[PDB]
Amino acid sequence: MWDTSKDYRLLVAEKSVELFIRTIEGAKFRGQWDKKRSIQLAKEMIPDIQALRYSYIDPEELVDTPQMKDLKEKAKGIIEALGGEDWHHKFLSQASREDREKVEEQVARIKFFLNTILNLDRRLKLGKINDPVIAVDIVVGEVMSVGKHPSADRLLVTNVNIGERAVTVVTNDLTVKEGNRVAVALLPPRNFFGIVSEGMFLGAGEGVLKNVKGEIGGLPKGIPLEALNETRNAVEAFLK
Repeated sequence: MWDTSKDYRLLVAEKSVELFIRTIEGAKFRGQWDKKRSIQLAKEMIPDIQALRYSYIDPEELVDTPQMKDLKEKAKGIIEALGGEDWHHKFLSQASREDREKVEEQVARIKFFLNTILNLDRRLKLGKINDPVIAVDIVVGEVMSVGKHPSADRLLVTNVNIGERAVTVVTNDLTVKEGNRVAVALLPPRNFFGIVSEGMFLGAGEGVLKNVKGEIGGLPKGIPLEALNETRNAVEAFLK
């Protein structure tokens, strides 16, 4: 039997809803987005996820459940509540001053949650594998630009093309460069002193993997197992 109650993919899903609700709560009530509906729809996801967690059904079979269908519908409904497919530019527009940093963090967290829910089925499709590493999406990116962190000595800020999305990624590997092919783990965002980081590069002791195989936005190929450790640790830290 599969212990769905311990499944990292579902635990990350449940925790991402909590993250979303907290994020939205801390967000400004405005007339141009529906804060209450956003929160209500996210709360309605919880019984779906709990039902999956306590089903004890094989993860491949969770994909085609009414609960999974309902979760995706609720995520689409939230996107509409937030202002539609371009909600992420509307939020950021309420920003200008220091408003930018607070809103960038909010937007990053919402993106992490939406993608956690909308692509949960792809992760469950991987089957009877319980590994924190497959509870988040890891995708091939190409580094577009790099620069020293404005206020942290041993930190590098990068912009990475991951296909349908560009992400800012902060790394401690100061040798990452434009044109590097990297694997980005789409972990909960972290705000490095005003620079909001939307994932973490795969790497191990020797630094970031800079010649990752695969198409942009696709699953990385030939990743050394040692390069998964930090990502596992990050997922575990998120869960608590």
